[PDB]
Amino acid sequence: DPFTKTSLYESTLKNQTDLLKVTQSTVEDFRSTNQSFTRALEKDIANLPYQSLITEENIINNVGPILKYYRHSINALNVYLGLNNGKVLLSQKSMPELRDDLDIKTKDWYQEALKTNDIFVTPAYLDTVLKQYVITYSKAIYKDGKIIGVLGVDIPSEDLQNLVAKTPGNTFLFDQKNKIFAATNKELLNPSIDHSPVLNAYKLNGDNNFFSYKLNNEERLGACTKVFAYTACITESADIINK
Ligand SMILES: CCC[C@@H](C)[C@H](N)C(=O)O
Ligand SMILES: [Cl-]
Ligand SMILES: [Cl-]
Ligand code: NA
Ligand code: NA
Repeated sequence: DPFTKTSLYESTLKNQTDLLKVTQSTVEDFRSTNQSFTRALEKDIANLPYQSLITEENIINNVGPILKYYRHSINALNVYLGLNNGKVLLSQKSMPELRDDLDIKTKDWYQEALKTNDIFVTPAYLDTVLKQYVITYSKAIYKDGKIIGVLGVDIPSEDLQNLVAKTPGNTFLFDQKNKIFAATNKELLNPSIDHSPVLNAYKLNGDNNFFSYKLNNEERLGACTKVFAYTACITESADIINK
């Protein structure tokens, strides 16, 4: 009876929408926690007197400890300050030392921090030295208008993937390239799975707009929404409305 099917459809829409929100929140809160951390670090570095910031030895001795304590406080992989001479002061998981081999002026985290007055957030990428996938938060630090260097903080992208996977619902994230990035059902991360149906249904319907689509000639229901450069989706079987 249409009345019954409408009731089930309105219920499941609300539910699935709510769960999609949870996944959206997860991504937002991950980012903002890392941003706040980075901002606080910026502030403590810029607070130092110039004298502590204007020689490399002073950077080592005065900024290094700050990098280290901050790194430990959140269990970041790397926390670092890149200088215009190409050297980096690096605090890494497993005192901080100056490194001259990290080709920083070719790195987006460095370049892009100098082109915005905000924190820059990279797509996930393979960390040069630790060979883990990371998301980097970078920020050009200025003390009274004078550039000191570019701060970077590397957080394992697995941390976000794990958070998303724990969420209720069959929710998942695509990265900026529409490749699968995280999922509650680990099987979805098969790079051979085609997601065209879901992605085409999202493109037709827009953010947070519930839709029908087919899998193996069965009916499924879902929704997606943009969250920063990610696309977050939920889908379920339409058996809840049909049977
Ligand atoms: C070993 C620190 C690497 C940092 C500077 C950064 N993750 C990069 O790959 O450029
Ligand atoms: Cl993020
Ligand atoms: Cl952002
Ligand atoms: Na958080
Ligand atoms: Na991305």
